[PDB]
Amino acid sequence: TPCITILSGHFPKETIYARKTKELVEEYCSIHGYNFYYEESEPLETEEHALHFRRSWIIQQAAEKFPSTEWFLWLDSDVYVNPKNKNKPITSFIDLSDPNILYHTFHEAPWGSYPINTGVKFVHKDALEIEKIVWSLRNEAPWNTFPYEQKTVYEYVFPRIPGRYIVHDPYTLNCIVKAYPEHVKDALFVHMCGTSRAERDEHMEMV
Ligand SMILES: O=c1ccn([C@@H]2O[C@H](COP(=O)(O)OP(=O)(O)O)[C@@H](O)[C@H]2O)c(=O)[nH]1
Ligand SMILES: [Mn+2]
Repeated sequence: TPCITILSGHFPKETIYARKTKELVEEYCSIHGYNFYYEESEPLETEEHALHFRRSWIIQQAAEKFPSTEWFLWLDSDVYVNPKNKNKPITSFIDLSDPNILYHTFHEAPWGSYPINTGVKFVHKDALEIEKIVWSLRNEAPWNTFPYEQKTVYEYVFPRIPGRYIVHDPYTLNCIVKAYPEHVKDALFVHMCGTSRAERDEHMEMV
């Protein structure tokens, strides 16, 4: 059972729904003994592409706070822990036993517009330096175009690490609410992907 550090972050901080997912994630980490890293630093770069790339920088903050981590888990600020599954461990939903694997990722077919969705991303500690390269690419075309870091993992990173990544079904660990409404109830991680700040606020009030 590996050492897991869950990390997240959101600019601006005082956004309501981001505070609400954070607490559900913090509670989740305390139940299972996972480390929780939440970025508190305001970003030097506030442009959309830069905020989307920021996860590649926060993982390094997480790495320095929690050096013993085996797997870093990025969850978007609009991803929360399903309260019905909050007492279930991540290792009940995914097999993290193949030592050759650097990334566990998730697809969003047939409803999504990209082959992977990096709103929930598992990064092995040995891929830390790769993530540093992903961050260093934030201002270069084409990687500074939508969909940014997600495109950079799929189109830059994955071709350079053949056989060292896995794309899983998203049903329990990256369950997009609008696309898989029927799975939401048995998901661990539920993603309010591609909705507005007010829409996400309202949804989190309901949870
Ligand atoms: O206004 C924003 C939007 C983006 N993000 C960061 O970028 C990630 C992805 O944003 P979002 O979930 O809105 O993208 P989507 O899933 O909707 O494509 C979030 O976890 C945030 O850390 C942010 O800090 N502020
Ligand atoms: Mn998201």
